[PDB]
Amino acid sequence: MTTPSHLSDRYELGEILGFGGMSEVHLARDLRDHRDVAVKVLRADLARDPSFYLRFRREAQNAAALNHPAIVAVYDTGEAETPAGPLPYIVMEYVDGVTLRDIVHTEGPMTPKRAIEVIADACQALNFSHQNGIIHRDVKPANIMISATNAVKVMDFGIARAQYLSPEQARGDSVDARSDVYSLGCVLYEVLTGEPPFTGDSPVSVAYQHVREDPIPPSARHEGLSADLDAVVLKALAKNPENRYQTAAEMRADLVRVHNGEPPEAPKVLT
Ligand SMILES: Nc1ncnc2c1ncn2[C@@H]1O[C@H](COP(=O)(O)OP(=O)(O)OP(O)(O)=S)[C@@H](O)[C@H]1O
Repeated sequence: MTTPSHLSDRYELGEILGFGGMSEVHLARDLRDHRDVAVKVLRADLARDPSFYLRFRREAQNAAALNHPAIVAVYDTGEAETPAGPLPYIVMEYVDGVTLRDIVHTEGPMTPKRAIEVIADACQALNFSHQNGIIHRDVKPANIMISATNAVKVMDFGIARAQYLSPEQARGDSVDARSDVYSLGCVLYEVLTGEPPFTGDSPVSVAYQHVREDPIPPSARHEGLSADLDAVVLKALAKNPENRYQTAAEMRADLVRVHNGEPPEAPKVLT
């Protein structure tokens, strides 16, 4: 079962780049604009499943389109008619790079300074989104890439539908910029320690832990991590949104302090 060689007459597919729970991403040439793009398409094997067809249209295809250097731009969406059936797709900015999920998997924890740099840049992407009224809602290692020229790129903003969810998302409360802060804190935790804050035999077990259980401070999970870093990470991961960083920009400012070896403003954490 293949994905067609073309999507409309416009997009000529090249190499496969990646795949996920519901889609496959291909490098493509836009023949109209002479541009290499990434085309995300419903996976060829799941393509006959109505439940996935629906998810793809309602979720993947609804990624918000934002113009920022740290955000993967969304160019186009559509549906190709395939001998098998209608095949939905979304066209976006091509990133020659690797997701943070892959980096952690293949290389282990990032050095602390590199981790701070990467997450500080993610904060800029989130600030821009928030300033433009969009909550990301699904910040996770899989939604952040680093390019071959070391630029951070954040993707797949503003979609509806456990390792990275905020307590409020677990509870069905209001989700806001502070929920994105929390979830980015989880990512930061994971790139520093090599492990996410909470692991469980199920998503309900992980959700429970987000609501109810204190994360182990990063310096307890892994060597070379300071108490200043514990302080920043543990603030982003506060259960009560009022005790977290209130904005992505407030979080970034403490990251930049720690990068420059200045004390963060986050409450001290002792171990
Ligand atoms: N902008 C893009 N440029 C290059 N590669 C990309 C791009 N977007 C996605 N990829 C690659 O394609 C893979 C799959 O994309 P995802 O968005 O994770 O798939 P998905 O099935 O829509 O996601 P979920 O959240 O698993 S359902 C990623 O891990 C990347 O390797």
